[PDB]
Amino acid sequence: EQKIQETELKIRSKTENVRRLEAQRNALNDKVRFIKDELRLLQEPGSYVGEVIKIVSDKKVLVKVQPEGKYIVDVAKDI
Amino acid sequence: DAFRLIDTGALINNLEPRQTTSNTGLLNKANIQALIHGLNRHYYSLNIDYHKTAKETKMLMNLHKEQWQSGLKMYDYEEKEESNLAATKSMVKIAEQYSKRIEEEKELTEEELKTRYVGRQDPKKHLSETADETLENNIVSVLTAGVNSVAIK
Amino acid sequence: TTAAPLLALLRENQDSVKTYALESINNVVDQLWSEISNELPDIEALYDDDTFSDREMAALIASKVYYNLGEYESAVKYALAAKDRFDIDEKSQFVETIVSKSIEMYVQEASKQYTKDEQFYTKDIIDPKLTSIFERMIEKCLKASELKLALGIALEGYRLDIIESALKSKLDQSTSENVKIINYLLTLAITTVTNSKFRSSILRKSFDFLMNMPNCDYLTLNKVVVNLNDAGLALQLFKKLKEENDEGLSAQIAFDLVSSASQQLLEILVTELTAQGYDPALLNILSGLPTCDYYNTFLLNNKNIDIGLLNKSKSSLDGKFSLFHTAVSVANGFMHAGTTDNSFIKANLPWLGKAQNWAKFTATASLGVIHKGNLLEGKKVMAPYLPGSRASSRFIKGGSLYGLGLIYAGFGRDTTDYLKNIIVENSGTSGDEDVDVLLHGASLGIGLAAMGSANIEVYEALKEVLYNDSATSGEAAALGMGLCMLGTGKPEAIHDMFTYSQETQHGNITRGLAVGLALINYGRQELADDLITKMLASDESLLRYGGAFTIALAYAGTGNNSAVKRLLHVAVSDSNDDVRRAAVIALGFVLLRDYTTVPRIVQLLSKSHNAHVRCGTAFALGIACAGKGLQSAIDVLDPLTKDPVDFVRQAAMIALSMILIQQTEKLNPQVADINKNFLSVITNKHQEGLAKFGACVAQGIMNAGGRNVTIQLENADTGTLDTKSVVGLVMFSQFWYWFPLAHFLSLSFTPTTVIGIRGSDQAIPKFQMNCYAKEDAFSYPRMKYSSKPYKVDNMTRILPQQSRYISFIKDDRFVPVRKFKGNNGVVVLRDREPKEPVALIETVRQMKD
Amino acid sequence: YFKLKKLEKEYELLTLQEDYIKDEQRHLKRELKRAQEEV
Repeated sequence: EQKIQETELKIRSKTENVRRLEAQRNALNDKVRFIKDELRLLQEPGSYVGEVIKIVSDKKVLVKVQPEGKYIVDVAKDI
Repeated sequence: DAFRLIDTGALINNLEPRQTTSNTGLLNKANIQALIHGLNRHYYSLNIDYHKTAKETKMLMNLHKEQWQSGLKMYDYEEKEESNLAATKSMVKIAEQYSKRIEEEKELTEEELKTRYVGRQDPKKHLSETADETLENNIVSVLTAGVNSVAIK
Repeated sequence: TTAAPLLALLRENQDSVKTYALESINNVVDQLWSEISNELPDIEALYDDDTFSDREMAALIASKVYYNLGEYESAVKYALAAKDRFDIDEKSQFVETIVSKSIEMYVQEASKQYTKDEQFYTKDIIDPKLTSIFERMIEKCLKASELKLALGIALEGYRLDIIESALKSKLDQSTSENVKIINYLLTLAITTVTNSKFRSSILRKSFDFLMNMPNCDYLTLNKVVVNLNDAGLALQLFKKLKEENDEGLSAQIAFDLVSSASQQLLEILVTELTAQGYDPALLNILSGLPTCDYYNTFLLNNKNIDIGLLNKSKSSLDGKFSLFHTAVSVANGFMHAGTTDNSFIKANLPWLGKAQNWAKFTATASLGVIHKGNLLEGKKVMAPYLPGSRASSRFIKGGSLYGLGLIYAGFGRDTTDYLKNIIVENSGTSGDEDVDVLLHGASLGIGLAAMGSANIEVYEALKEVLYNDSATSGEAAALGMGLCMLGTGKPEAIHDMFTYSQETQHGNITRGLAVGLALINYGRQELADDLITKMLASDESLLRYGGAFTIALAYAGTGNNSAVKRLLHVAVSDSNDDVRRAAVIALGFVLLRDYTTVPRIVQLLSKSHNAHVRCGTAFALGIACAGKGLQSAIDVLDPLTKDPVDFVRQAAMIALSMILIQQTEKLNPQVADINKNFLSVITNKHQEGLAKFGACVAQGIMNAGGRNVTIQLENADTGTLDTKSVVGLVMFSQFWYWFPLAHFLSLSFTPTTVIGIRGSDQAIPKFQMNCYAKEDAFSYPRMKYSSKPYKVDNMTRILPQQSRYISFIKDDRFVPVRKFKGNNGVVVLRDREPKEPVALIETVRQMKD
Repeated sequence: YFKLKKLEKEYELLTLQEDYIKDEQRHLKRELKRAQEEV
């Protein structure tokens, strides 16, 4: 195992070199994915602003928009 | 956006979700987001894809990929530098101030081993903003030197 | 100082005085090499001198100088020049270094010379200076009884002399050590030696020693026939089997090779063996008549459907058109496979009411997996829907033709003549869409029946279907012809099918032709590089889709470092999401051999921003990790399950069911989270259609055959690998186009049963080893060394992997002989001296026999 | 002693697999920087 033991250092050498270069690529993969995920959020038309007036048992809430008028809208299923 | 009439979409008509990219409409967001699931009439299932032939492939590569640099060579290198002559000397000097002025503000938060000015995102602000600035200086350094180089006596 | 002035005195006169000067230098050669470095040109300049007789001592000086200079290769030349002062028996770090360098240089030169001539070791082509130490050190290891250095270097050095000389001298014929020595050669030569011709000679040389069968192992001789696929060595064993008269001696060879050889080599053991004589008892065995009958009775005895979990899956919603009713039917047919029982078709009336003419095809196709393995009554099940009985509609009638393909696949020579007659009638023209359905189902049926067998009638019949450019049955033509071209195939059919792809631009034909060109390239390895170049250079999306699997099939089995390099380059530069997904899936089929590096590669690709790459690496991980170990790959698929993307979760759930098969009940602690996700994804209204289908089919895979069968991929126990399992796994990547290709996965589902199987015909006894066993025996779906014997023995599922730790007691009177094998999937093995009045218990099994 | 000569071939395999990824990641990160400046 003279050649096997001598070439064993090349295993740990190249392994530690490639893994530490993956963190830079994984960081770039996270930055591109983050910018791509934030791109569809800016392309979204967005949302208005309003204030809750009154609520009922029908899950319909009256929200008063400042520029617009008062609108009765349905609450989300998460709340 | 195209349209395909579904006629009666009540029961046992035909299966739209087969060909390509169907079952869209996740949550309330589809396209303009007002259509959601039903879309126009009985879920016409919008799908559109493009294609290119052999002649159209070589045409776009020789005409428009990002910008059109073809048809002439050494003018795009010189004219970009000539119009920027007074600008390049200015832009190198103007961006020189704003490069360090950012480094002289957010970087001062992290100094010692302990916490002083309570830096949080400040050390990462000047790193990402000045990352391209140091790159652009190396790009214009080769372009300014490269155009005047390469023979031309 | 010391010898420093003596170095410059070599230019003086009185060469007799130089003799005493070189002797004093021999002491300082290992001490100070600095002063000699300047005199090196003068030392070498005296070597070629004919009047200089001290070159023996002169070469000894420069041997330890250039060595200390940092050049190891240079010191070997000076050590081999004198061949006198160099002591091979001297124990030192210096001598052991030259030996390691001289042998290493011999391997580099003899590597490329083996292709030109195999006699190089008998000739002067290689420098005799390198063979001087090489030949003596290998013989020295033989006297020291060390086979690691002798056989290890001979395999890398590509020398057939050491392998033959060492194996003959070390024979202990014990009948034990001689089998292990051969096993060490076959195991290393596959991974180490790249040349297929060098390892082919090792199989032939070792075959001549055991050809007389001196109580040897049948596992070694079976790997030689399957790997070489030679007709001479296949029948050479049977020639020895005729000399010695025994009833069961030919059984271990017959029952093993029927599930071992592909459709090409099985014809030699049946048709070619018939001309040279055979055993009338082995006629049906080698033709696979009892083989189909075995798997039918394995899953019929013990089958647990657990409809409580199944009813909750299909009763969630009646919507989603036919996509929901199809996925629950495909996963349901997996549990009834081989048992010939339909719970969904027969016992459940309402769920078939909403099926339209399009849904009736996939519903009928579910019976093909259920009744799979029936060589007699398989036609009577589809009899009302077969041609001549008409049907409720011509759309469902086409499903009966496809159902005959899965049942009779490879044995369908009887059904082959019936299916091709319909193709000829429909080859002329088609005026309706349902007419193509009859042509599509009949083409998929004959393709599976002739799969692996070259048939000119199938290639010419399906070629006329391709000319019609049908949008429905046009895909089955290329798939049916591709199964007949498996193996070497026909080189003319490669360019013919490739030309029709550039002529007709289609949506399924062009993609279908890409699959057909990949199947013909299976096993060709570098022989397919001509067609791969045309697919990689083309800009067509459909041609690039099949180019990845073309590399996967050709390079399947033994891997290639260049094959992975080509696949990784396509998944990056190309911007097509379908091609990137097809490229990362092709990575698993090349990496099948080493499953330890599979999860590390796919995890790096799963961190990218592309969803198709994450979805492609999802199932590609569960391919090689299914019938193997390394359960840590589940953690790689954990973040892919949380991915909100619908189709990424589909391929992730399927890969989890493949790795976690038989991993429950105190084996893998992660089985508790996957069992909850079965009904959690379906009942959740936030999930999409593709997400619910991945969890529903995954539940049917683990429960397939009554939670019995498992996916066996790359079984080395045989000649190499299981071919029929790879066919279905390549297909899973293609799903949503026309019909789901998960139906062909049934070829990879085989039951694991330990049963007697008397050497005459059939037995099916009842016996209990009362020894170590897994904990999955009593494990059923509800609403190391254990030191404790277990009474669950015959048949009954559990794990074929850990069966190696099982022990044996007396129990049945027929008794073990060779200590069996340890592979559960063989299910046959051998019985000793049948026809003993032991009061045997037998089943019925008279319908298919 | 069987794993000594068996892993000898695996040593070259682990080296090449790490080199192939290192060569392909240079072409992958080039397209990553193009998408960042495009947004």
